[PDB]
Amino acid sequence: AVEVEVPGLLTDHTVSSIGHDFYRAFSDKWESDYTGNLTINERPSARAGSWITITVNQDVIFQTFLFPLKRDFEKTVVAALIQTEEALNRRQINQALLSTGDLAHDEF
Repeated sequence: AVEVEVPGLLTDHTVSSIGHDFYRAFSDKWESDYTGNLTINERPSARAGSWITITVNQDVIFQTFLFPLKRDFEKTVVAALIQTEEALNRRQINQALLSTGDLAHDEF
């Protein structure tokens, strides 16, 4: 490896009783092979909870719905970590993993 967590721009652009905690819960388990230039946005919608939308620099790559009465929040946080890199895995990480250390965990 010989690498350090130097880059990053995770901002608490979140204003919901669940979406404010998604910021902290995501960043507590966040890890990445790319430059890590991502931020977390939410839209509060009292019909159901919050929309969560993660953006890399200025571009959306993953988004999902959070619910405050349900217990999926932890699972939805952990799943957003994988789904954030799965957007970038065919954009740019594809050349890095092909050049040295192809995948062997979950192809399809």
